[PDB]
Amino acid sequence: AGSHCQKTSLRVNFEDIGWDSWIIAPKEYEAYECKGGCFFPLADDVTPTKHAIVQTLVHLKFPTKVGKACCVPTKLSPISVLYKDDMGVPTLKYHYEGMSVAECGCR
Amino acid sequence: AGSHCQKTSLRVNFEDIGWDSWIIAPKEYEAYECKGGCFFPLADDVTPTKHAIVQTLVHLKFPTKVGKACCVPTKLSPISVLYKDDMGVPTLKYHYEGMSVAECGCR
Repeated sequence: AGSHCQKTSLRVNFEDIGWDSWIIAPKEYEAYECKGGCFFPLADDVTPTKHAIVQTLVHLKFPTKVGKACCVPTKLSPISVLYKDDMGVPTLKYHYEGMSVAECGCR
Repeated sequence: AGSHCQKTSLRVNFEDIGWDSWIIAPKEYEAYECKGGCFFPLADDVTPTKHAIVQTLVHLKFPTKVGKACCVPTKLSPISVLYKDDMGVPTLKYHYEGMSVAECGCR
């Protein structure tokens, strides 16, 4: 094998990130994260874009002058949050988009 | 201001990256790259996903245990390439997708 950009656990506490004046509930959620490398040889269990492949090759050849491809979320999922509105009313946002990692990849 | 994830020049030579047995022309192309940081405060000239914002906050708080959001291509464009087929014939691939950066963002 070789490199392994993959989804791993990341639990986030809203108070810790300064959002608790606005997000009442939940207190914490599973955001996940993408970690691991993008270097050859790759996983036959993912697909980078051609640009990521190109950049990976150039980085191997000229490491000081172009950076690596980066392991990032390529698809995200919503969560539900209970938030204080402007009239100060607790309101359910049923699908708060872009909150949790669904898929990771090299980009 | 603050962080600045942005598109910058990156010219790529196909021979240098080992592709010249397959790509006859062009010899080089403008792939571009995305460089710069994803840290607060952000550009009012881009939009990260909520997960990137969340991860940026957690990284600020707990830097040794979650990594930063990463500046990556968020949209790509094709180029035309002249390639040797299997019968060894030079053939135009008019839109070879995913080859050049169109837009960058923090993810």
